[PDB]
Amino acid sequence: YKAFSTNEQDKDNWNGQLKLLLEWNQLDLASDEIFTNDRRWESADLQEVMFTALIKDRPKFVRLFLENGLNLQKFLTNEVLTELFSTHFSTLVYRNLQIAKNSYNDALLTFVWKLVANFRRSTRHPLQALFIWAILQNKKELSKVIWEQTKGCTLAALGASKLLKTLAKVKNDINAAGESEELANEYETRAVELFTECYSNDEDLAEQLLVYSCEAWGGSNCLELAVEATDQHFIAQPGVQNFLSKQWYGEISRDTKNWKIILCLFIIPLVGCGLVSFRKKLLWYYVAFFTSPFVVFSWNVVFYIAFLLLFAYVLLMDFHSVPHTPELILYALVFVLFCDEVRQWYMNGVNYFTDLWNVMDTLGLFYFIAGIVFRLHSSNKSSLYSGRVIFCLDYIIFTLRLIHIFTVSRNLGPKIIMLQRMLIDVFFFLFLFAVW
Amino acid sequence: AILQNKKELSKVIWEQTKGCTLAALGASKLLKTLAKVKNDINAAGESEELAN
Amino acid sequence: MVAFGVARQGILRQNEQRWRWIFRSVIYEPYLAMFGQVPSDFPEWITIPLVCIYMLSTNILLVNLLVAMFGYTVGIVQENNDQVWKFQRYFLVQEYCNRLNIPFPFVVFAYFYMVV
Amino acid sequence: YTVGIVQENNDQVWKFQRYFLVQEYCNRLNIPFPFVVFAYFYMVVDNETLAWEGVMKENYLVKINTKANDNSEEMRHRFR
Amino acid sequence: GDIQFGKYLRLSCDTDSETLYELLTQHWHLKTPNLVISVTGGAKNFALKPRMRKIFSRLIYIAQSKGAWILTGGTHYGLMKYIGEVVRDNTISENIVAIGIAAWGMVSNRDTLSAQYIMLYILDNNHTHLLLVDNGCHGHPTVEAKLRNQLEKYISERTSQDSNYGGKIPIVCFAQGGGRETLKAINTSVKSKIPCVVVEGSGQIADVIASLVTSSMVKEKLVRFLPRTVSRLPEEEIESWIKWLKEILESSHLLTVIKMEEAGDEIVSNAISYAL
Amino acid sequence: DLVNFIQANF
Repeated sequence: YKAFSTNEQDKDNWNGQLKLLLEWNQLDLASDEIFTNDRRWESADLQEVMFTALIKDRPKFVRLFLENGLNLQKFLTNEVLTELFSTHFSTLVYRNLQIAKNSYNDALLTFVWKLVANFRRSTRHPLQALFIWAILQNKKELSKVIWEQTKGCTLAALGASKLLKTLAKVKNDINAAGESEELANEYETRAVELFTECYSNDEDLAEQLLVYSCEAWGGSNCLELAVEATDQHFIAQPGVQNFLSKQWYGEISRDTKNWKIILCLFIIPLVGCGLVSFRKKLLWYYVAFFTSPFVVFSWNVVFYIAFLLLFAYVLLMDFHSVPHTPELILYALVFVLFCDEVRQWYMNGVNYFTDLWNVMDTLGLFYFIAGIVFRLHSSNKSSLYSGRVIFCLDYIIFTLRLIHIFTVSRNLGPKIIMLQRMLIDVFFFLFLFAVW
Repeated sequence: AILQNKKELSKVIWEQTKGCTLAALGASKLLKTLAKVKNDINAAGESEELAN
Repeated sequence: MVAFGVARQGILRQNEQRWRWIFRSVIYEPYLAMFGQVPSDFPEWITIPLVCIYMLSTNILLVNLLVAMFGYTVGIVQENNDQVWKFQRYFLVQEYCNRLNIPFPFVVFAYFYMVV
Repeated sequence: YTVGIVQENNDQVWKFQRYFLVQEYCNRLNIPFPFVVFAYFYMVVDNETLAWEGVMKENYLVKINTKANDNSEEMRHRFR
Repeated sequence: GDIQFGKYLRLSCDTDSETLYELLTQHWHLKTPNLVISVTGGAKNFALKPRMRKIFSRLIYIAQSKGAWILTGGTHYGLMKYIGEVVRDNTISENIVAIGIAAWGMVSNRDTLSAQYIMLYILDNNHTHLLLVDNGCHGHPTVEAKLRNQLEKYISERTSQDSNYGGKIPIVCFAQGGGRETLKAINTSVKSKIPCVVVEGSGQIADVIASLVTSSMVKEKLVRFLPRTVSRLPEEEIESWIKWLKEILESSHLLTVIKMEEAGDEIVSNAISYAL
Repeated sequence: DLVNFIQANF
C-alpha cells in the first residue's frame, strides 16, 4: 500500500487503494486512511467494491460500506441477484439442497427452493433473498451483517433457524450439517433474546408483531415458524404464554378465580352481577362471557360427557331391533360431530389428515356409521350382533377422544404426556418378554 | 418506595428504619402478594425479584 | 377402565334391565377380568382372540400406568423435605407452647379457672 | 429405564402442545357445541411496529456488544 | 408552504427575533427547558463512525427527556439527515422538536403555496419545522448564520422561572466537524457567552480545538488536521482562521471538550451538565 | 387565522 501510494499516478486514484486493501483485507488501515471526509462517497462509485467484498467473504468491509452511505436496497438489482445465485452458488450446496428437497420436504423449504430456482434460471424482498443466500452457504458474519438490515428481524431469524435445521437433517456430509445446526441454534437464541427484550419494553406492540403475518417472508408468521420448527424454548417464554392465556380467557380478566367462573357458568343470572370481573350494557357482558373460549370449552366438555353417558346407556340397555328415541338422539348427535369434523377438514386439511389423533377420530366416525348401517338390516341376527360389536369399538374410540380433551388442565396434562411417552418403551419391553 | 418498584431509593430508606429485618420481611411479603397479580407481567417480575 | 368394561359388557350381553345389578356388574367386572380372574375366558374359534387381545391391552395399559406413576414420583422426591418439615414444626411447636402446660387428662380443671 | 425419561421436564412440552390446544378452540366459532350446527348453517351460506422493532433491535445490539468493553484492554491502552 | 412528502416558512433576513419566538410559542410549541444547536459543514458526506453514531443518539435521547429544542441546518445531505432519521424513529417508538435553518435561494427547488415538496441543495423532510431565509437568488455563501445567531442570543435573553437553571433558559452549542462556517459559528457563540461542546477524538477541526486547550502552534495543528483544506485556502483566509481560533481560545473558560478516554456511557449528559 | 398571522409577521 505504501509503495502504491507513492507512485505519482495512484495518489488521485483512491479506488485502486480501496480495491487493493479489500483484496488484502486491511480494515483499520482503510478506515483510518482512505475513508475520510476529504472526498464524497457516492453509492454508484462504491457499488463494484461492495459486490467484490460480497463475493470474497469480506463481512467487515461490507459493514464498513453500509455505514458509509451505501443503500443496500437499491444495490440489490435483479440482474445482480440472479448472477450471484447462478455463478457464485456452490454446486455442492445445490446438491445438498436437492437431497433435502427430495427426502425431507417442508412447507418452507419448498418456498426457498422455488425462489432459488427462479433466480438461477432467470424481487419483492431482495434483502431476504440475500440473507437466504448467505445462510445456505453457512456464512456466519455476512449473514449477521445482512440480518441487521432486515425488517422482520425476529421472523427472519426463526425462518433461518428452521431452514438450517431441515438442511442439517441431511446426511450427505457431517461437517456442513453440524455447522448449519450450530448456526441454527445461534439464530434461535438471537430471536429468543430479541423478542424477550421486545416484550419487556412493551406488551401490546410485541403481541401485534408476534401475530404479524407480514407479506410472504415464508408465508407464515413468527409463531407458525416457531411451532413448525418445534422451537419449544421460544414458545415457552413468559410473554408468549401470557399472550396465549389472554387468548384463552378472551374478554374475561385473567386474574379472576376459577370457581367463580364455574359457578357463573352453572348459574346464568350471576354473570351480570359482576363477580366475573371482565377485563374491559348487560347484553354486552353476557355476549362477552359466552364468546370466551374457556366457557365454550367447559360447555363442550359437559356436552361430551353427557353424550358419552347417553351412548353407554343406549348401547347397553336399549339395543332393540326396533328403533327407539334415545338411539335417534344419538344418531343426530353423531351427525353433528361429523359436521364438526367436516369443518375441521376444511381448515388445515393436510394437517387434519396427517394428525394421528384426528385420523383416529375420523376412523371412529366411519366405524360408527358402518355399525349404524349394520343395525339397520334387522333380518339377520348376525348383522345385529356385528352392529353391536362395531358400536362398542366406536364407544371406546370416543372415550379416547374424551381423554384427549383432558390435556387442558395443568394438573394432569403433563401426566398424560408422560404416559404417551412411556407407552412406546413399555411396548418394546413387553415384546421382548413375549418372545422369550 | 416499594409499591413503585424503586430499588435504590427503597434500599436507602431501609437503612434509616428501626425494625430493619421486620421491615424487610414485610416488604418481601407485600411484594410477593403484589406480584401474584396478573394484570401485567414485567411489573410482577420486577416486584418478585425485589422481594427475593 | 370403565370404557373398556362397558365395551366388554355391551358386546357380551344384551339389554340387562336391572339398573342396580347392571351398574354394579359394569363397575366391578373389568378389574377382575383383567388380572383377578378370567370367568369369561357366536363362533368359538373367532371369539377367543378378541378376549385375548382385550386382556393384553388392559395389562399393557395397566403396567404403563404403574411405570409412569413410579417415574413421576422421583421428581417430587428430588425436592428436600427437611425445610418443609421445619416450617411445619414451627406451627407444631407454637400449638403446644401457647397452651397451658397441664397434662391433657386434667386440663379441664385448669380450664375451669380459665373461664373465671 | 423410566427414570431417564422422567428426568426431562414436561412443562415445556406441555406449553408447546397448549399452543395447538388453544389455537383449535380460538379459530372456531365461539358457540356452545350443542347449538353449533345452527351457526354452521350460516357458515354454509404494520410500519410502526416494524419501525419500533428496529429501535428495539438497536438497543439489543448495543447490549450484546457491551460485553467486550468489560475487559481491561481499554485500561491497558490508556496505560500505553 | 407547509412541506409534506410538518411546517415550513420563508422569513427574510430582516426579521424580528421576538416575532419568531412569539410565533413559535403562542400556538406551536411550549417553553423550552433546554436548547441545543449543532453546527456542521456543508459537505454531503460525513464520517458515520460508531462514536459519532452513539454520541448524537445519546444527545437526542437527552433532548427528549428534557423536552429541548434542536437547531440544525436542515439539509438532507450530511449528519443532519441522520439526526432527522433518529428523531423520526424515536417519535415512532412528549414530542421532540427540531428546527432546520437555511436560505430559500440556496434551495434547489422552490414551490409557492399547502404545497408539496418531493425529491442547489436538498432539504430533509424529517425535521418537523424549517426556516427559509430570503437574502438572494442562488446565493452560495451562507445567508442564515446571522438569523440563527440572533435567534439564539434572543432566546438566551429570555426568562423562564420554571427552569431549574437560574433565570434565563440554558443554551449549549455542539461542534462536530470542520469548516469555515463551524469556526464562525463557534466564535459568534463564544462571543455571545453560550457554552460550546467539542467532540475530541473525532472531526477535522474538533481535534485541533481540543488539542489547543501563538500562531505557529495553531498553524501546525491546522495543517496537520486538514492537509487539503489549508492547501486550497489562500493566505488571507488562513490568517482569518487563525484570528478566529485565537478569539475563541481566549475565552476558554466556557467551552468544554469530550475526552476519548472517558468512552463510557452517560458522557454526553455529563459534559453538557459540566459546561452549563 | 394562521395565514393572516404569518402575513402580518412578514
